[PDB]
Amino acid sequence: DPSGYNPAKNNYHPVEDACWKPGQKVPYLAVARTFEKIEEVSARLRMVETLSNLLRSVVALSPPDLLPVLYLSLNHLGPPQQGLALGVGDGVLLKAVAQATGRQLESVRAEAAEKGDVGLVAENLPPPPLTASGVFSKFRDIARLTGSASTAKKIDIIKGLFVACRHSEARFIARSLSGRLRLGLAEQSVLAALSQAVSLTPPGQEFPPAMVDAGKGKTAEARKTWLEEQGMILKQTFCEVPDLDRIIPVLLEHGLERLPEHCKLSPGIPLKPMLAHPTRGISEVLKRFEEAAFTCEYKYDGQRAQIHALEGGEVKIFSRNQADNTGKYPDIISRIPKIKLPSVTSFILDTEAVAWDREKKQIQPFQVLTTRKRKEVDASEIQVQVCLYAFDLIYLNGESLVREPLSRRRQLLRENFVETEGEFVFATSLDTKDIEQIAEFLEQSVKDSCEGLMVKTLDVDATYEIAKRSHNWLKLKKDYLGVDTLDLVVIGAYLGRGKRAGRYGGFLLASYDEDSEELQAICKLGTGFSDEELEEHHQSLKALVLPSPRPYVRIDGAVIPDHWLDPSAVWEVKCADLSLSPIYPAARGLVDSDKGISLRFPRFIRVREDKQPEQATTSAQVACLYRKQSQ
DNA sequence: GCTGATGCGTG
DNA sequence: GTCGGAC
DNA sequence: GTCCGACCACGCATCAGC
Repeated sequence: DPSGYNPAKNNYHPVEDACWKPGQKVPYLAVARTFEKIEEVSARLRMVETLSNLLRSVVALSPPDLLPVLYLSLNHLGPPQQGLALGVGDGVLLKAVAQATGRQLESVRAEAAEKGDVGLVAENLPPPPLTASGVFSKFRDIARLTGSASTAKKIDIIKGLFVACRHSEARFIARSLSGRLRLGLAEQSVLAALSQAVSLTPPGQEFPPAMVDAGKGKTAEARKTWLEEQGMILKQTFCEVPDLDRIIPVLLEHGLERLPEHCKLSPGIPLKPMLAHPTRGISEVLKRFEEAAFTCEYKYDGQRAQIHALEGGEVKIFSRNQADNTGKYPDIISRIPKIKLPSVTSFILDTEAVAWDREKKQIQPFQVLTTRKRKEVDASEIQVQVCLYAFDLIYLNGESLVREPLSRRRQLLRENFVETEGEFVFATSLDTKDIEQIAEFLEQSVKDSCEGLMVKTLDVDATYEIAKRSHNWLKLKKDYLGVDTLDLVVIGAYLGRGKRAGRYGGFLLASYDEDSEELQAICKLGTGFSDEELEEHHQSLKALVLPSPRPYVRIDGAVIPDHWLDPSAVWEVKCADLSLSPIYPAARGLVDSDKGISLRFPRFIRVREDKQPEQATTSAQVACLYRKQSQ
């Protein structure tokens, strides 16, 4: 009986403690019971072992079901470059639930709003039981439905799943479709559970499997270092080929030990890019990179593009999340020969695409780049020009450059590539350790329309290895310094979801329009406060609940706050930039004729108890802050 | 054919 | 993206 | 420090209802 399946028992036997026969399809309730045990604990070490127990039973009994179970656990549909997306949201999901329970959509919509979890409403004649691969095929079938009346087709599949659901199957299918599994376990823990599973229970054994638990004849210290060494092999190879459709086949057959010899970095597949960590200032940069030679480069405000050119001329462009953006940039595919030297037969660039004005010969804000069509095969109809800015090289002429230091990759990029000014240029850099020089570079960055400075080491720990440290690069932006702040008034709250059910999740802020004597909604706020401050906010603003909004509050199309608050609390909010808002009324008409101003990356700092709603940041001040920026 | 609502995907 | 929490 | 999931603004692309 799969209802009693407990993949969290001590001395879990992969074969006996299972809930399906060998050769049979993995039941979804097995996966559902595993998710339940994962969300009932809080330690990742406990989550990983619980998931690996299921993975061991799968690899030992039903090998072909390994990929669906992994993708179901990851709440994904396939490789990122495929681009499959459910297209199902809350409304479609709630509507599909309402058809399964016969309740009015308002009753189902009110339940999920107060509970913060749609899966609870879904769980609150018998078809055959749901299978793991069968449910995964239904998810992919939903994602392929396009064209008119496709939504009604999606609802029938979702309705069909909820009819064949048993116990917690309705809660997790609803959470999966909602894109909010709330599992506490994601890509890092999934890979750890997979490496532990195939090392404890090796794949490819004739049933009954001869080996099930290789940690038996080894001390706990050896078992720990053995699992962590094996897990690192899976990490780095997945960081070079983040594609389970290509790793799991090789792994199930050639083993994890020989995996790197086959799943290898080649031009054409998107690899995991290098990320950055925020630093409070140059003092933190010299402290973290002490006795280490680092280089400073501008942090361009745009879209990271990973250009692959295979041996043969085929050029492919991927985003930072391995999403295929070839058709989005036909202007880059023609520019390829004008950048590479004749000695360049295959390469992988790490560039930052930014909007470029062909007339003024200057950079344009990130908002102008987002106005670019994503399926614009018409190369002549491109209106917003883009200038590339390479800052790293990972592949060159059939060779992988991951194990090389950044100083070596810099010399190879700066030599085999030419700067066609206005179209391709090396990122502005400066190699120094003087605080005065780094300060002028960061100030010139904001002067040259940039977000700040990137700090990367040149030799020590300067490898492009994600599995080692995923944030070896350092982020030095102006809003981190100090050097934003805006003092805004709260006008309403929003109900919380997930880890915020029963509390306040989002808040609606407003500035003061002196010439109109009205509060104008400026942005929303949902981060920067601690759980203790959130309780103080939910307690202080408790007595200020209003049934209807005040007549001097103007939110325009902003999401109507679920709780209209009396205007009496002033908060200090920090942002990265002032944006021209197509949705908010703050300072509308002061800069643009019909667009207000909102905040980019808002965050909470402190509650200004000294100030009162009249003594807040004016929309005129907000308009001046936006104009003072280097547009 | 249009439009508002919305899903997705960045950053 | 920015942020805090739990480990 | 790591991993995860709360949360933000905003653009294109899509589709039900008209």
